Amino acid sequence: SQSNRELVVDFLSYKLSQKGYSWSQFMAAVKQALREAGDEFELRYRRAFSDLTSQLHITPGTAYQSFEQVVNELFRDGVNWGRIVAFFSFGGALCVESVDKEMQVLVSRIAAWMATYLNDHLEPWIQENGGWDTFVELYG
Amino acid sequence: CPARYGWDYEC
Repeated sequence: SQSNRELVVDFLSYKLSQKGYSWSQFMAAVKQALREAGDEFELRYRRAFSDLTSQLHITPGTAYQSFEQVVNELFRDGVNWGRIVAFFSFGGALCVESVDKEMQVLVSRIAAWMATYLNDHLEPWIQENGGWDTFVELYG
Repeated sequence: CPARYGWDYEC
C-alpha cells in the first residue's frame, strides 16, 4: 500500500516538526516554489492570464483533446519555465471555474489531464533543462 | 522560444 507509507510519512513528519526538527520529502521545495511562482504569475500577468483562462471552460462533456489543444498553443514553439508556471496557473483557474459552477467532480479530471500533459510533453524538456531543482533555484 | 507572452521575457 502506497497509502500506508504515505500515512506513515505524514505522521513521522508531523512528530519531528512538533519536536522542532525538519524532515522534508524530496518534492517539498518543488511544491513550495510552484505555489509561490503561481501566486506571483497570477499577480504579475492578470491580463495575459485572463486571456489564457477565457480560451477554455470545462464541462462534464469536455475531452482531454480540448484541454491539450489550448495548452499546445501555450507550448507550440517550445517550453520555458515561465510557460510551465502559466500551465499550472491555467489548470488552477479551470479547477476554480469548475468549483464556482458547483462541478467539483471535474477537479480530478483536470488533475489527470495536467499529469498526462506533464508526462508526455514537459518532463522530457525539464530533464534536459536542469530538472525541477533548476526551477527551485530560479523561482523558490 | 520566440517571445509571445509577457512571462517569456523573464526567460
